[PDB]
Amino acid sequence: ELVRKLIFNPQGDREASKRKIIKGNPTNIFELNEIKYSWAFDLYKLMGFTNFWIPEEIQMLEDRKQYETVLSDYEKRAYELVLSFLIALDSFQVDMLKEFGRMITAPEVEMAITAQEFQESVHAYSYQFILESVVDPVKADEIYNYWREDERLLERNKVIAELYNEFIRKPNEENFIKATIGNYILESLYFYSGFAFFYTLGRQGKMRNTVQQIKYINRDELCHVTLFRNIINTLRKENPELFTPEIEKWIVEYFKYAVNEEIKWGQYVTQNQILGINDVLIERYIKYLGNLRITQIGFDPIYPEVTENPLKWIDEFRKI
Amino acid sequence: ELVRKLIFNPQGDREASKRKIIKGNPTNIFELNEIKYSWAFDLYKLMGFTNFWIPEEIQMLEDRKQYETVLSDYEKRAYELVLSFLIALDSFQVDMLKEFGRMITAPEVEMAITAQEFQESVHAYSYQFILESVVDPVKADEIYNYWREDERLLERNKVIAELYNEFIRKPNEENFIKATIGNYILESLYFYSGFAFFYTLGRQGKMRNTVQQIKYINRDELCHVTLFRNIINTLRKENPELFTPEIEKWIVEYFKYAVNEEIKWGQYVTQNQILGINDVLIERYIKYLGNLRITQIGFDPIYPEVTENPLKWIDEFRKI
Ligand SMILES: [Fe+3]
Ligand SMILES: [Fe+3]
Repeated sequence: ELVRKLIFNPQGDREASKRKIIKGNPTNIFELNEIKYSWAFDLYKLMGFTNFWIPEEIQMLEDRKQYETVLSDYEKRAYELVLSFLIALDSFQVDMLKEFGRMITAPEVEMAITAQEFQESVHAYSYQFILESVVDPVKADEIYNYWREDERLLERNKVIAELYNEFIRKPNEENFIKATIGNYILESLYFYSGFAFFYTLGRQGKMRNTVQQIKYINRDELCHVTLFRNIINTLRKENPELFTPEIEKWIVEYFKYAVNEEIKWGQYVTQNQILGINDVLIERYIKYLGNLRITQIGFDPIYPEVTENPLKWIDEFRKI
Repeated sequence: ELVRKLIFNPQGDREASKRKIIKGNPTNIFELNEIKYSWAFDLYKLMGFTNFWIPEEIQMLEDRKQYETVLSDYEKRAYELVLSFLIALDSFQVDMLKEFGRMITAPEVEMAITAQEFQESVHAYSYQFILESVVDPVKADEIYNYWREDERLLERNKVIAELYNEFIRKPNEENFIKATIGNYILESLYFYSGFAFFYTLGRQGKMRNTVQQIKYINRDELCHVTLFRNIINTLRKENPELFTPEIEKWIVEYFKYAVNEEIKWGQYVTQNQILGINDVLIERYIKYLGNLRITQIGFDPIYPEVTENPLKWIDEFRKI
């Protein structure tokens, strides 16, 4: 079991050089005059100060009209499904990041995760503002609760939980790597059917207010992916005993599964009824994301057939 | 034992009205369209958006000079002791607030605590910036590590930990109320010898840069005290079985002890060698704070002899 560190360890190492992501021997004073993990402190500053944003300073005068009239029945169904799921995801994230933060022994990394946890809270605030602004009170509740109706949404949610619940029940080193990899996958993939969709509506001038909110959320998710990419790669070097062949295998499995499921969710939401998104065009996106993120944490591409981002336009569109 | 909630509960209550601070039955989706605890959501917005601040946007060109020359040997000793302790406190806070947040079943309250945890991270950043700006690299390390030299500081730290460690080891309902009350006390009292001191130097135009940083930190601590005052009072109404006479007694004890110790720390730091602070004038401050905060959580004044703030000038000086 990963023994959760005492609030203060007077027998703790003074040398910042002796810090470890996990299983270190810190004082648990945030001795930030010496930083071992420069990327953790930089990412704290970027998430906490540089990229700071206020969801209510984004004006939402247009979208309530476009929803009521201009949007098709299929476009409203998607909007509902995507926002319901992203509300689920960010909710799981604010809660699970408290688990990671309390197990990590490097103060600069703990700081980066506190900043991440806060950004996840701002997202929860952004979605509440989107629904308060765009739709009516009953519809807003319905969207928050759309897992209660839709089995493909409910199962999406129970699945993401299960992997996080393994670590909470059995807080061992194996279930920590799993939970960490799951966090990276959730941040890597599970936002991007949703992001691609909203950026599609925005390409033809639909829900450009919601899309503004999304650009800010998506800027945050890149930093989060960047934070956990560094954490996984640093855990490789510092704890190679934990990356057994059984784990190295399991990582490739879940990543392939996750790419598969995100694609299908992308298809169940759109269904070729959205002017810009094809059931095929979803694949080449999620497949390119999978390769990008799994190779970035030191693996072989899991879909070598794909070696090009189909939606390259996004990278310029998403920008602020 | 307070069973830490699963990541997702499909058997969770839909009705925001059924939420509890602890031992509720939530879905753990942040259903923020309905808010039971209006004060929690307001405080989130105030801490997260309204009161947002960047420590590095405060200029620190003056204090490095005033430290090197203008400051007495006693004034430098105090500066060192106070900052070392506040670094300890805010470090304990970022870590312990992850414990509270993961045990609380009301999403709006969990949100407020995430915002609090983030503000605690910004304080850790502020102190690192103060020491990077004001003093030299060896002195900066020495101040971070001044518990290693000074037994009155080391014991101050081990004591605050012990009460938080009780709950982490034995996460039962009794040790939760204790930890919660300890958090309120730490936020109520333990900052204010430090704040009074810095605001004293600032009254005679000493370390006005450090004092700017402190005003922002102190604005945050008022919201934190306000957040946990509401949490304790809501816990009284919702869980009166937990406020046994044994607990109601223990609360009055620790609060009197805490007022006593903060006063002494105030005296060990200053020692009547600081132009504005008397060993007596410390008492009437901490005694007035004690009464203010313990009555605000529904108790009888613990020092009826005192019924006036000696340093009323602070309330206008601390303002931004
Ligand atoms: Fe995220
Ligand atoms: Fe605080």
